[PDB]
Amino acid sequence: MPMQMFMQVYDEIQMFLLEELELKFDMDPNRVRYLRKMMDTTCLGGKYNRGLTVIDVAESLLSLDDGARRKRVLHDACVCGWMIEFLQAHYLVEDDIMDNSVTRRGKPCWYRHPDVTVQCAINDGLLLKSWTHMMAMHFFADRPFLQDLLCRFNRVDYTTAVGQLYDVTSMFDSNKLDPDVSQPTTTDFAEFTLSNYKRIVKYKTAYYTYLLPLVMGLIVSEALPTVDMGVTEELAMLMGEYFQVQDDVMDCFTPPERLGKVGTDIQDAKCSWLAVTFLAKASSAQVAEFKANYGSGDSEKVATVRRLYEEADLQGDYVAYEAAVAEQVKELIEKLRLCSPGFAASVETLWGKTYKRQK
Amino acid sequence: MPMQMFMQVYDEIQMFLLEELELKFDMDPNRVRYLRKMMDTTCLGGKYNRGLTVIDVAESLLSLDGARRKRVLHDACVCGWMIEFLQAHYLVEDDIMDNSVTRRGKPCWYRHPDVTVQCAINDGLLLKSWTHMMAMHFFADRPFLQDLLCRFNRVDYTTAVGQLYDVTSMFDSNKLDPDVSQPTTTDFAEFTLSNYKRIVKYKTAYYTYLLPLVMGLIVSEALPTVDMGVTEELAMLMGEYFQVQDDVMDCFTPPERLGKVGTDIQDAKCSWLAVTFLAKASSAQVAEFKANYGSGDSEKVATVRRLYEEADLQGDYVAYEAAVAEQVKELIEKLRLCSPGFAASVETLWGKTYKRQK
Ligand SMILES: CCCCOc1ccc[n+](CC(P(=O)(O)O)P(=O)(O)O)c1
Ligand SMILES: CCCCOc1ccc[n+](CC(P(=O)(O)O)P(=O)(O)O)c1
Ligand SMILES: [Mg+2]
Ligand SMILES: [Mg+2]
Ligand SMILES: [Mg+2]
Ligand SMILES: [Mg+2]
Ligand SMILES: [Mg+2]
Ligand SMILES: [Mg+2]
Repeated sequence: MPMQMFMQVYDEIQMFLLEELELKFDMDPNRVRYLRKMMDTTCLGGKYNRGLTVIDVAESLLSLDDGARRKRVLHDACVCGWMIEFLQAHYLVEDDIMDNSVTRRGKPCWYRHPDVTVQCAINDGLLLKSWTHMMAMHFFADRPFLQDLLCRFNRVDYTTAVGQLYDVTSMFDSNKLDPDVSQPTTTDFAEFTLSNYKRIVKYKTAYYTYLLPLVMGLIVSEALPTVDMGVTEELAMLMGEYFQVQDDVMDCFTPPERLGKVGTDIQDAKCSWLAVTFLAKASSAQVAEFKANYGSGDSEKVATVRRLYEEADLQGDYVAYEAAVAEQVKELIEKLRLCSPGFAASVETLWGKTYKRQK
Repeated sequence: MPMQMFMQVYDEIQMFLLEELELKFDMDPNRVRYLRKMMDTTCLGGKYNRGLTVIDVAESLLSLDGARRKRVLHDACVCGWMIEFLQAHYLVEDDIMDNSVTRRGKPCWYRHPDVTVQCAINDGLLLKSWTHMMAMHFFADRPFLQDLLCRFNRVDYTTAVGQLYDVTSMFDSNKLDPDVSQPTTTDFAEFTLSNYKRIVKYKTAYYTYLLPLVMGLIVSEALPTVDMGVTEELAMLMGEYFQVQDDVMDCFTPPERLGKVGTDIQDAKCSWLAVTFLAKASSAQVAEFKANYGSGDSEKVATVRRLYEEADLQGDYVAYEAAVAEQVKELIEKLRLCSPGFAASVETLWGKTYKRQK
């Protein structure tokens, strides 16, 4: 049922976008055809956690009628859902390029498709982002909440690109960060700290993945101030950090077939949860062998890093991590429940889709 | 004068953005420094015609206290920087898409020794996001914010649509299929003036000509006073001519004057020169073009250039330029009737465009 509606609104949105292109942007059938495939490939095939969370929060805050309100709020919630899913699609298109990934959701990355050049793919990503603004303006033209909705969406979007900068520069000595001078990947790994890890993940993931679906659900249902926002943000940040930790762990240990995408973290010398957690507790010997093997495409070097992780009991650390998180989450959810029972339930439901995801 | 204050608002915007990053986004001094340099390198060193136009339109319209003049002109500077940052964003990504080497006498952003191509794509995105951040900050309390951001975003989308038209213009559109690789076009049957005019209207005309005019009008609280049909006609015309000029210069202007290395021939681009040549060429000439276009090879590039010079493209260009100046004049007069001050600012814009040696 939630999926049923969400996919009707996908049709509505696509229809509005591609037709507008044909009618007002002189677009030929072939390019409308290209863009329809692009849109389907890039936006569809995920679990839609972000999109569906907007619907669920809206519905939960509805009680605060001929049903006309319900029709309206839930349809606005579906559109906001797609705004975040299209924002996500944009990020993944560009991120697969930045990360030199090969596949995504069991398909080749968009930029890796035979008839998609890297240059078009960059622009297709840009198109994805612009469609978020185009759909909002079409559907929310007459809504009092439009300006606030767009202000917040835009803030989070900026936040996410700021986090991406943290991610993409995390393997380079920041003191030597300088446009005019080339610099290799870090050799001492001095900045692969848990502190620098939490900052990357808070900004690149937590805001758009957890805070924004919640905020949008609250905006469309006109209930944003009914909620302790300090507690709501604590929750989003924590759940968002945990989600990315899971993403990192899965990159290394989850078989590609379940994962859908091949893991690039070790080869990209990424500042992952695994690397920072290993380096903090490792012996000098272990640090040496890590440094000898990280950040190379070589297959046995990557298999050494995996053994080192297993030998250092990182799966054990993860279990302990997960348990600390779940306890914090539970405590914050009850704090929410006191004056926002409906919302706390939608947050519980979001947690259900996150906690111990086999994904 | 307009230049001095425009640069004063730049420092104000820069200080707001970088300070916000340190205070609210947990940014370290090292990355702030990288971002300051990025912002300077990508946003400064051009002519600022887009930005300066907003100020000039704003000033031309403040009749049709003195704190209002200070506020309207400050608002016009911020809008100017919005379009300049939007442009910076475009040029960062465009240089990557186009495989360009220099821009404004320096390496393109993504060619800087300490800029990875991956970071460059993202820096481009930061550039776009800064347009929104600056508007939200300076115009928070301004009744025109929603309308401003709506038109801004629409022009932004229009431009990315034109970029698609540009980047897919050398591929047979009948065989556009994500699942199947295709080489560049070999018959060039889609290199038409028609197809050319569409690329150019969308990729350049809207953000380069219409957006600065619109923004100047918005901050002047004077948008409904002008004929928008006529204003758009001018913008599209002025915008097409500007791009034609950009195309010609790519091929015939010494890099030193331009600041950049021409990639149009190499990238098999649907340039004004290409479509204009192909439309008038003999079959023998078309053949020579076909064997020489879209290749990095030095001598093939210089074959294409000679083919252009021999086909009197420079006469075609003079004639087109004349026809444009003719259509432009008439539209400005029509605009001058009900909107005298706006027409003047449009005429000043045309002055910065007509026969530019840029
Ligand atoms: C312009 C902002 C782009 C933000 O991109 C992101 C943010 C968060 C997550 N991802 C995709 C992740 P994925 O590639 O799916 O493993 P990762 O590259 O972070 O591991 C991409
Ligand atoms: C996402 C939209 C990107 C638009 O990029 C553009 C649009 C218009 C002009 N330019 C730069 C031009 P330039 O590279 O300066 O000669 P060109 O690449 O069109 O020849 C770049
Ligand atoms: Mg990735
Ligand atoms: Mg990434
Ligand atoms: Mg990952
Ligand atoms: Mg270019
Ligand atoms: Mg280009
Ligand atoms: Mg050019």
